[PDB]
Amino acid sequence: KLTRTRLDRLYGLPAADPNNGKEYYEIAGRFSLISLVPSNDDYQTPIA
Amino acid sequence: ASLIYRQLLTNSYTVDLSDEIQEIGSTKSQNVTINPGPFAQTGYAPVN
Repeated sequence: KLTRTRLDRLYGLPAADPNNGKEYYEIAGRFSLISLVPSNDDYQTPIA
Repeated sequence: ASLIYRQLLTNSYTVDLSDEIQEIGSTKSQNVTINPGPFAQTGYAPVN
């Protein structure tokens, strides 16, 4: 709600002050990372 | 006159040295481990 305005039913966070002077939002959550690594397991090495 | 055969039999230790005398003249190299057995496939995920 914006005081002294003619438009009704406004939504969305503002570019005015998205932080309210307060601090960063903190989120604790997990993340999975499935990837095709290049890695020579044990080979290509002297057999001695 | 049979001394030559008893000789060739007898003094057959030194030969050993000579062989490595070849080796000290010889080049030497090693060959890294090879990875045997079949290998699994991997295509591509549904690409959109």
